[PDB]
Amino acid sequence: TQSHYGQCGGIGYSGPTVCASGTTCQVLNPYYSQCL
Ligand SMILES: *O[C@H]1O[C@H](CO)[C@@H](O)[C@H](O)[C@@H]1O
Ligand SMILES: *O[C@H]1O[C@H](CO)[C@@H](O)[C@H](O)[C@@H]1O
Repeated sequence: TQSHYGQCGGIGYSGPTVCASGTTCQVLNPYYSQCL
């Protein structure tokens, strides 16, 4: 999983695709998505 405020889904993204065990993968823009 990702950390808090980290990335979980973007066009230029390769890190953890799931958000922190206390954070949620909420999409931002069609090129960026982060963990809250
Ligand atoms: O995925 C989330 O939890 C993991 C541990 O269970 C961490 O490795 C990760 O970075 C996230 O916080
Ligand atoms: O979650 C923490 O680690 C991530 C990298 O795996 C970062 O993107 C994030 O901002 C935190 O530093």
